[PDB]
Amino acid sequence: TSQVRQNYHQDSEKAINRQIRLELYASYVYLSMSYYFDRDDVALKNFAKYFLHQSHEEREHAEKLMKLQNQRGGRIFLQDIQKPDKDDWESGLRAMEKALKLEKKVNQSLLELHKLATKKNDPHLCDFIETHYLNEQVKAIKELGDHVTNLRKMGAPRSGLAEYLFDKHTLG
Amino acid sequence: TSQVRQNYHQDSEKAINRQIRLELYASYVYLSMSYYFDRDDVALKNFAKYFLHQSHEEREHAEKLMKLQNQRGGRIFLQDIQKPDKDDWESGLRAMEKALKLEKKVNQSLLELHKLATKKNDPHLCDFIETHYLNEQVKAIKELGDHVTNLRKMGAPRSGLAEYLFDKHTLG
Amino acid sequence: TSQVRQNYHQDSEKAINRQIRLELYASYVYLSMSYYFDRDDVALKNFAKYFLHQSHEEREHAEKLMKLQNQRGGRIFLQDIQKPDKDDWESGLRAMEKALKLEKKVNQSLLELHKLATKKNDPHLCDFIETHYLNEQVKAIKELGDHVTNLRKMGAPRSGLAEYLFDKHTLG
Amino acid sequence: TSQVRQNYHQDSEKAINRQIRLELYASYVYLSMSYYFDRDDVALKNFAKYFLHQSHEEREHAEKLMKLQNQRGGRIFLQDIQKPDKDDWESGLRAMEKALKLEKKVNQSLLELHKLATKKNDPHLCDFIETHYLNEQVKAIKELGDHVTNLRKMGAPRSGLAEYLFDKHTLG
Ligand SMILES: [Fe+3]
Ligand SMILES: [Fe+3]
Ligand SMILES: [Fe+3]
Ligand SMILES: [Fe+3]
Repeated sequence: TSQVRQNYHQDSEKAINRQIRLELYASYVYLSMSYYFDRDDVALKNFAKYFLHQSHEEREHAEKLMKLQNQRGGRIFLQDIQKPDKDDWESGLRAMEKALKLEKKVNQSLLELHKLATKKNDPHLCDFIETHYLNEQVKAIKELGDHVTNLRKMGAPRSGLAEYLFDKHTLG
Repeated sequence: TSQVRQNYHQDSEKAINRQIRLELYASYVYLSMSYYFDRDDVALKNFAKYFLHQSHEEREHAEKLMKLQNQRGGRIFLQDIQKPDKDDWESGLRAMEKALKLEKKVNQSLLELHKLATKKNDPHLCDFIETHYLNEQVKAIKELGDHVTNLRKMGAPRSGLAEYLFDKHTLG
Repeated sequence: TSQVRQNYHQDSEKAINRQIRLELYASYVYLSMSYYFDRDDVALKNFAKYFLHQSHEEREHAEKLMKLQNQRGGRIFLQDIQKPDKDDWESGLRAMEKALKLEKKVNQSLLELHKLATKKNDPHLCDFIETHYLNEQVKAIKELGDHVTNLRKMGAPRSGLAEYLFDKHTLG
Repeated sequence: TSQVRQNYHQDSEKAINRQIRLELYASYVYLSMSYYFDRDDVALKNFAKYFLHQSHEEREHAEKLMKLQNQRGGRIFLQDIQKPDKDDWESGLRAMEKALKLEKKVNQSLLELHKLATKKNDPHLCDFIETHYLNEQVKAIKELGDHVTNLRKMGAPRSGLAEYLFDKHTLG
């Protein structure tokens, strides 16, 4: 047992390791999406910039969980980071829809992790998830839904003019 | 009954007065530790300054609980502050080990207080403990673990050179 | 065929996708190394910061290859990022030795990629590798050699004092 | 023989004079495109500015080769600069397509020049072409590809708004 460990359940420790993997997976998906928009046959520089920003943010989400693991005296165990489900993300609209799906899946995992922290009477871990992750997820999901709504209303993905103008005026 | 009092259990009010006592006791332990390092036959000026800083922090912890008691309309009952376990703290490593033990003791008390607040459905007191106390304890405990590890690996307490160089390069 | 594609061999396009994977793997190795030094029972804060900096650098190496692939009109295919060889990196000296081995592995891959670019008479890809990668690897390898030498000469890994003082005076 | 001449093949010297002529030709094509967009019946001022910038850039490309010829002790022979293929470039999209074709033609000449310098074991001339020309061409080709993709996806040339909005939001 780590000299620092106190009120830290082994189940919570294993769950935090799985959350670190999910955050690194989310970073990877956003990295894939970013460079799709950098393609010469897609060429939406602000979609590329937006998703690269998201990719770097997911890496910081992972690093903060790795810090928490060591803070509580847990031990980090890393697994392969799986490739994203798509190589070609089709359109700005379809990428935003897939990003919204991703953020809701990450959110579901955080809520399962909170339920487990609640069941193991770990208020420090409850506070950590609430303070640093749950509202970040709500804001992310709201923002992506807003993006999806505007792109659909403007006539995306059939209107290449819609994706062009959204890229300039919302993401730029 | 105080005109402000709302959703505040007698048991929670009592538990806060016990916490105030423990925070003052912790302030007193770190004060004794500080001036042990100020002895001409110990003479580790940065260990002394480290533990005096910790002493002042514990007094601020006590004051914020006293403020909380009056915010909630509870009544402060102060008790004798027990003298520390040791007069002579033996070494840098032994003082850091006792500080780690002290911080886990205070953390255990905060976790029992949070369990009580949760049982009495006092979300304001739960938030207060989580926001102001629980991550402060985790950080304190991780830092003291880090310090114990480094001193042990350097060859303390048998190396007077180890504690000298740790005083200069880590606490300095 | 991409409208931009000119003098870019399928074999070079494939080799760039393998290089992107290796750069991401190297980022993942250095991330695991970083948080090993962040453990309460290792507690070498400058080793931790050193390896996290190296992790962020490898991610930037990957991104510039992804940009290159799209510049040349190749298509990015991402793969699973393999977990690092070790969960526990044992010591400062052992992590630096593994980092030196990692950097020579990445360097070997870049030299094989340059051999391919030379065979396919791709001067743009040759220049890209030489300008952005090959002297970065030589400098990384010389620096890690220097660090291994100093730690060995100081008495690591058996001196906890050696790794402590190297953390303070070289990585600090 | 020039007192400065060293490792400079007569074939290389002649190829440099041919490259000077092509760079001057490129400057002329861009000048022609620029003032097409300045017409009262075309009136796309940011298309006009973009192509004039490209014209001045190509003049710089020609002057750096003329400096190189003299640095190596070769002798400049200038020839008639051929008029561009068109007086009327028809549209923003069609001008960007012809510009993409031009940059690929200039890039091919530079790759043939590099092949000759390689065959003549002229590393100074290889480095000159790689450092100053090859990545400039890759960047120019990627940019024009991106521009062509955007104008196409916006609905150029059937869409009335597309060229107008691209001139404002991309080239402005
Ligand atoms: Fe995240
Ligand atoms: Fe306290
Ligand atoms: Fe690298
Ligand atoms: Fe040119």
